[PDB]
Amino acid sequence: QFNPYGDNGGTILGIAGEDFAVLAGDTRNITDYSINSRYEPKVFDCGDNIVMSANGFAADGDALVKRFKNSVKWYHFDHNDKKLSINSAARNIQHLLYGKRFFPYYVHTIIAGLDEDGKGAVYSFDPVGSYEREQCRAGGAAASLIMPFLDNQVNFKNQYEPGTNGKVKKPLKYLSVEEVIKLVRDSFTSATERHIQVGDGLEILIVTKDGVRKEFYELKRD
Amino acid sequence: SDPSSINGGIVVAMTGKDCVAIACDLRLGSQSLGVSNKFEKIFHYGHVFLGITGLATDVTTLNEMFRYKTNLYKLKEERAIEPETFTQLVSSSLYERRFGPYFVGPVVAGINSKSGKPFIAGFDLIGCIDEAKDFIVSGTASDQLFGMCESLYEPNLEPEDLFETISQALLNAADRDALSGWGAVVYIIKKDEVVKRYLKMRQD
Amino acid sequence: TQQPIVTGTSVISMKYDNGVIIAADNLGSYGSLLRFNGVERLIPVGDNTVVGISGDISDMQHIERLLKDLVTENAYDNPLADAEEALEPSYIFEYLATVMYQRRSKMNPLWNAIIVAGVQSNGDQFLRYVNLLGVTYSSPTLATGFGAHMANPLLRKVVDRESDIPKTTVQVAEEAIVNAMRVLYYRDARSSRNFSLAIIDKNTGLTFKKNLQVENMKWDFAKDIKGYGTQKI
Amino acid sequence: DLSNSVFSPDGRNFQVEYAVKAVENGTTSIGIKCNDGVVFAVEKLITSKLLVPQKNVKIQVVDRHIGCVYSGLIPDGRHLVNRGREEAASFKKLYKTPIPIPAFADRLGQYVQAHTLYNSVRPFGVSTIFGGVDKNGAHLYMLEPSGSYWGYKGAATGKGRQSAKAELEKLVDHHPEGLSAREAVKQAAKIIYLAHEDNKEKDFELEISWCSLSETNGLHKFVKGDLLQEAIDFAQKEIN
Amino acid sequence: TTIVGVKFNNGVVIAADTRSTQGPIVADKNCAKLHRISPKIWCAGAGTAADTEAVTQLIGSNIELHSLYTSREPRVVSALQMLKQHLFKYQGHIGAYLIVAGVDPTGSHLFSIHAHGSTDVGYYLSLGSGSLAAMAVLESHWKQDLTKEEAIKLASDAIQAGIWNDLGSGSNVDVCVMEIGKDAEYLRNYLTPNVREEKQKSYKFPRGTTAVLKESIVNICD
Amino acid sequence: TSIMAVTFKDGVILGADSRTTTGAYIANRVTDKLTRVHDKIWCCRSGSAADTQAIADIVQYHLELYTSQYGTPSTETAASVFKELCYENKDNLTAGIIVAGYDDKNKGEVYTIPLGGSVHKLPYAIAGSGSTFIYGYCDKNFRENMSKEETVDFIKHSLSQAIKWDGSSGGVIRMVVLTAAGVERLIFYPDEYEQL
Amino acid sequence: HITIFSPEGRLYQVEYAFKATNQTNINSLAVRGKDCTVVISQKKVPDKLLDPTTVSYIFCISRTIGMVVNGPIPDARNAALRAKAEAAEFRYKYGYDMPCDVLAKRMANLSQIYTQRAYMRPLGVILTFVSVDEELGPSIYKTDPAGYYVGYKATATGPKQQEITTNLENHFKKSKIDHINEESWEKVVEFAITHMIDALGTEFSKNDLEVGVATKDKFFTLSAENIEERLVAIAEQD
Amino acid sequence: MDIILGIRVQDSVILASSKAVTRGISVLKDSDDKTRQLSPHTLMSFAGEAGDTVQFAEYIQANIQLYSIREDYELSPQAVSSFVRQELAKSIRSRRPYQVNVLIGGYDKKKNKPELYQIDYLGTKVELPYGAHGYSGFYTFSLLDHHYRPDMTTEEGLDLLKLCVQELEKRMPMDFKGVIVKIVDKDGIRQVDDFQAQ
Ligand SMILES: [Mg+2]
Ligand SMILES: [Mg+2]
Ligand SMILES: [Mg+2]
Ligand SMILES: [Mg+2]
Ligand SMILES: [Mg+2]
Ligand SMILES: [Mg+2]
Ligand SMILES: [Mg+2]
Repeated sequence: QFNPYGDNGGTILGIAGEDFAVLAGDTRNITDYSINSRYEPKVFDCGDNIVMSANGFAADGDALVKRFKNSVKWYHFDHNDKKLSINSAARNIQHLLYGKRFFPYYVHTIIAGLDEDGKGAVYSFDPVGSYEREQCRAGGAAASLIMPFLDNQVNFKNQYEPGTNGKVKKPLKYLSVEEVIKLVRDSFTSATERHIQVGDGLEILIVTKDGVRKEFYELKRD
Repeated sequence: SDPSSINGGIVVAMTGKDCVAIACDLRLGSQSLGVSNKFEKIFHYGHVFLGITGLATDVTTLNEMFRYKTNLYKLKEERAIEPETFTQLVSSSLYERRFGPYFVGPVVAGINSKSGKPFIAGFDLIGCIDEAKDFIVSGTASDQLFGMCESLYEPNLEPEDLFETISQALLNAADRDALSGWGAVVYIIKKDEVVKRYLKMRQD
Repeated sequence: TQQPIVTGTSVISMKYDNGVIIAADNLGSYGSLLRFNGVERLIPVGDNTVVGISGDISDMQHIERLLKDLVTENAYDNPLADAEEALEPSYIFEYLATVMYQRRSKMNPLWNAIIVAGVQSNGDQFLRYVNLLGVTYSSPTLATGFGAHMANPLLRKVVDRESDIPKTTVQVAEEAIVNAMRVLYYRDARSSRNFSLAIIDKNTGLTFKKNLQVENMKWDFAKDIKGYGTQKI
Repeated sequence: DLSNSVFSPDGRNFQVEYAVKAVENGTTSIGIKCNDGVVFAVEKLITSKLLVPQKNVKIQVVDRHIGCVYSGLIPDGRHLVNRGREEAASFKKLYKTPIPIPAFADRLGQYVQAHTLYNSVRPFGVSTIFGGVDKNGAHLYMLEPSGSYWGYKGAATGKGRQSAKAELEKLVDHHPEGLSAREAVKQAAKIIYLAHEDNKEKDFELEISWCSLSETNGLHKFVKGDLLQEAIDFAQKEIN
Repeated sequence: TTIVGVKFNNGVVIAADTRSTQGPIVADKNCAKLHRISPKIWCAGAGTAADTEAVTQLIGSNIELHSLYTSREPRVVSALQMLKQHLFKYQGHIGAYLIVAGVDPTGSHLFSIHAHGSTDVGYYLSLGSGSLAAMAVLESHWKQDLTKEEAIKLASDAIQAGIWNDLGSGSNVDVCVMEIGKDAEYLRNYLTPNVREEKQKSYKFPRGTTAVLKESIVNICD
Repeated sequence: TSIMAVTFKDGVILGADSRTTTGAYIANRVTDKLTRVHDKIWCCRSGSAADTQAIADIVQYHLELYTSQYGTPSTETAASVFKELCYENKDNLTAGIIVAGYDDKNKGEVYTIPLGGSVHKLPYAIAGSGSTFIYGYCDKNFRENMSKEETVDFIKHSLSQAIKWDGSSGGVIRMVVLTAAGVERLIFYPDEYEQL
Repeated sequence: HITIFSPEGRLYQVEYAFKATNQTNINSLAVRGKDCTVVISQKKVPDKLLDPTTVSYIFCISRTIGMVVNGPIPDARNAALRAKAEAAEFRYKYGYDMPCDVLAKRMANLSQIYTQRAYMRPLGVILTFVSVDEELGPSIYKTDPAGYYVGYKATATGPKQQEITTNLENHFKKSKIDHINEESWEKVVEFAITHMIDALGTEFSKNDLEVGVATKDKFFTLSAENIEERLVAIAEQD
Repeated sequence: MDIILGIRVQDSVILASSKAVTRGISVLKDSDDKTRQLSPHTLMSFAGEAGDTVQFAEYIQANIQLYSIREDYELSPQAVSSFVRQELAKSIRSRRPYQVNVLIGGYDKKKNKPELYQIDYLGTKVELPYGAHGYSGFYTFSLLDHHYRPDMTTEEGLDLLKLCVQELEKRMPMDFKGVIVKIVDKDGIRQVDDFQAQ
């Protein structure tokens, strides 16, 4: 019989900074026990200060992004280049995604940007459509190795104020972008060390109220 | 996984010197559980007779479908449907649905109002015609019927005797078939007059 | 759904300072059989592109037809068809990919692994995979099915990264790529000895170097092997 | 007389005549079957100085071996070409071998045919000249609104067809063995100039293409460049 | 199911038994596996009964319509081609194998079609379960140019072969004959080897043995 | 099943057995496996019975129709016609089919449209249940083009050994001579090839 | 006007249709041999710029059936095609090659259907089909635009019908048979040209004419050269 | 399966039908009426596949009511049940059959007599003195064969039925949460709501 699906590893990540947003995800690409390309970008700018990435099965992935980047374009044509509020984009994707409900896109997709107030915002997607406003989500193979960590580091989960006995949980505080990227790189290295499908390089798209920035940092070619 | 064998029932017919006969049991029930003992597998369209075994709804649906068509025939042709003719029809009809077959076992029999010749036929669920000059059997205990009929059929019986033979043929085969019984009924078709009779049998 | 009948084995490729290369033996297998000793697995399109196909020949021949038939189609009402406006490698592939996908999305694909190579009018190198599943990726090195497990290794000793292409001489590329071709024949039942290599250099152009043999092999040492453990004499 | 389908009291379809009437009214086109292959030429009419030269091509190729041109209603022409383009490429996919010019015409004739059968449609408003090669030589035909076409030694329609006609007449006799591939072009170049003398107050731009196993190599190429120039000058001398 | 056909110097003959099974049971002791397509073209068919009949009925039906319209006469291959074009259009789903045979204004003809669309030709063909016994008989007693008598004698003695050594077949013999100038004779039961012997006892019952609970005189017309 | 077609100096000739088997039994040990589509264009059917039969019928139709308007068609022009049929339906078709035809100009051509639909112009091709043992002979004992009678032997012995080791293929031999001359209908009875 | 009954039931579009068949301006005649058949048609090539190869009013429908048509070339090429394919489809669907008389039936049938349902204007051409089938031998049937065919022992279509006709008729009241007594086609051919020349008060060169012959299953168009040689033949013998 | 009973008596009909609703493990509602009055004197209890059930009933209901105001004349139990059977007959060979069994109780006003029709999802109809779809018959049919008399009063029937229930409780594995009982007669429909305190 014919098997129409496949897995190309990959791990992506989205954190909603107070007034920014990051969408990072490595550059490796796999099949079975082989390599395909040391460098292959999974994170993209789609205009309107909005980043996207869909990890799972490449083909279904890039097709969604392509199918989307077009649906953005067409939004401008019919509404006089009105900007797409991130919230809007997602409701839109839901549909796209749900269009293929009974033959889904075999992928976990994520987007990030800014709301109509300047607050950072991330959005995690189901492989068929359920979307959530997340402030932090790791998806991909390594997922279960990073999520536990951010849990702790980003939300200080299970961390209390010393000498309070265990009656005062350590208060959250919002970290500058620098601070976030430090976390992020560490997360990936740790992950590469203990996960075969992960390594090589890391490409990060940072969204802010004046564009998209890209920074790269090399991982281990384990 | 057989449909025909779900509801139960049998039907048999024979040709006598100048007449015919056709009888069936009365039982109707989903596998083990017996449900009715007033369910008849024999009806007619004017002077033509049809016995149908097999799957219950399909039986009913067929009767309706045939009553329907014969009414419409007799109307435009100002004359009732003839036996031989009916056969060829019910035949085609079964086939039109050759890929969603009706799970049944019909048997037609009557007397042609022109030649005056006795008639009997049997078919498989798709319309294959079994022309016979002695007897026709269809239903659960098909095999038990052939055992009776083969011994008892005698070319050209007197209507009063033919009745006794067919009655016994049906009646006895029915007891070695677990899925048929609960009463029976036999008709005797003469040129003119026709006699319907219910008989007494084991009710187990 | 379907199943592959006749099978083309591997197709290896890599980039260098000026352009790119792509080789692929001339064998079309019928299972374990070799019913076809000399068959073309390299369709050059235009003169700045070539396409190394690996999989089903029946399917591969269909594509060929799509290319020639697409090519003849670019001409139609457009004078600049041999210079300004004319098929770039990036195009074909884009169209090719498009197709392979619709196909899998229609539950009936083309059993193929494909490499598109050439050079952009503006001088850039192009090398990209695309298989029956509609999947793709760029890389300094690329090999189909059987290639990638065995060829890619060596090809990565010449170019571990993108930062080595500038210093990758057209000759160093070749010989290495052929050593690879010798190896593919050393340990792969589906492979042939005759083959076809092609180069697309931004200076020289296309150089379809059809039909060659794989020479220089160490076999002599065979004589020294006896038994499997004890069998001495 | 007003509908397309109908016949006149003595069997006549008027809409088709007017179709013809419009074909004449437009520019003039020609074509010539020579040694091996053919040569075509048309009359682009520069109505102003704001027209980019070497630009709006009226001649079109089909497959990779069939020249083709016409005159009358320009969009009608373009339309017809498309159908011809499918038919060709479909055939090709089917029989593998590039389409025989002989049949090609019919495929088109049959399509132009139809538009004379129903009233809901409009007759094709163009006369069309074309040709190409194959195995058994080069051919050249000319299709009219009626759908009736044939094979000619050279053809002509649009405004001044006679000019080129009597002009084509001569060639026949002095070169009753097919004119030289080369000379064919330069000769065509002239035959146009001569026939243009109606739009004389208005300047123009001549376009030329050709086919030949020796010159084009089985293909259809646009006569542009160097051969193109001299072919003009050649005409320019006899232009006195 | 056991049938054959053999053409002689001036025609062709097909024969088939008269028994129709049903698993291990005998449904009809007298059935006619020989059907008329047209006056001169007839068939014999095995496998699925209802299929074989209805199909010839269909074809016979059309071929009549044809000849009429054409004002000419039924060609044998016309029938053949009709059969196998429809027959295969339903990739096997219509079990019907048969020996088609007749005579047209150009010769005597004989063919065999399988249930999938396969058609063959020889001088003698056998189809059915006992196709082997009746095959073996014809493969030892056959010589080119046999006569109305030689051929006939054979065909019937081939059928006989199956009737005896093969279970799925029995009772009497059916035969039909087409001669290159003459008519066609349908000989229902040219033979009658199997006949039940007179029974031992007389099983007629003495009137009034069966118990009756009710009785009446049912209605018929208006 | 056992077929093939070979080209030479006067053109090409194709030959095959007569044996067709349903299971381990012989349905019709006298099959005309060689089939005519056009006067100078024929073919030898391999694999499925019912399928191969019908394909031809269709093709025969296309060509006999092609001619009536586009003149007489090539041998390549014919192969492509099978390409389509074979391809499109690869899922409900079993066909090994070998095609051959001659034209004075390009001599006689040989094309094989094996299962799947892949087409091939070879010097000569061989398909069918028992082709498997003549990969040794054929290739090795093959001189570039021969004579009418000279060639008739390749056919003769290739075919002979195939019967000797493959029961699913047997019966008599039958050849079809396609030349400038025309068509010649051959037939080589048993006691002959076995002797060799 | 339009396609639906007149007050005397004669819908003229069908009638008008006829003049146009004729209007072309060419004369077509046909006669039976004994083991062959023949048709004569004129080949008037005006424009000295055309090519006589490309001209003709006779085409090879089948391996054995040919067709001539006195009528406008565009409409003819159509009829030509459909018919050409009906036979193609026939042989396939029925096992044996389609005869003259029949094609002419679906053909007339077809032209009737059009006419009655209004799915198009009738073609303004009269088709004259020829061949020899091994059921009725030398066959000749003709069809008109008013969807209708019938049989001729020898016929004619043209601006001057009855003239070509009457001759043959008179030649027939005497020869008394219903065809041409003679074994060779060359000879029959000769005969017709003869009966036409005589019938026009006109003479023809080796290109001014057009003729076809239907044999024992091998129909072929008469070409430029062979055509002349019959004029040689019938020059002295006259 | 669920519980669906029905019994025809003197000048009326009685329909029993369990109340519970189950989703694999837990029991959602347990006071659920598996009934649907089609017309003033016709009524239909049902049991079957989860969704198939409630949809079909209402749908049948719709058609009837429609017919009944259109004509202004009411339709006979006999004919009603004929149509239901029609619909299921098709349903069974549809791309997706409504898997549902039913009992139809009505009072034929012209005959002034009560009729009761049992019909399975295959499209199998039969006029009966009493019935029960599914496993429900096995446990009870006997007691009915035993004590049933055509002449029984409306009350007589209840007692009987009541006894059948007590049994179903005693030997049935499943907890059906009791029963809702209803009567169709020359007066129309009313509910023996009292079967909780009774
Ligand atoms: Mg918005
Ligand atoms: Mg590693
Ligand atoms: Mg039975
Ligand atoms: Mg019993
Ligand atoms: Mg109209
Ligand atoms: Mg036996
Ligand atoms: Mg053998």
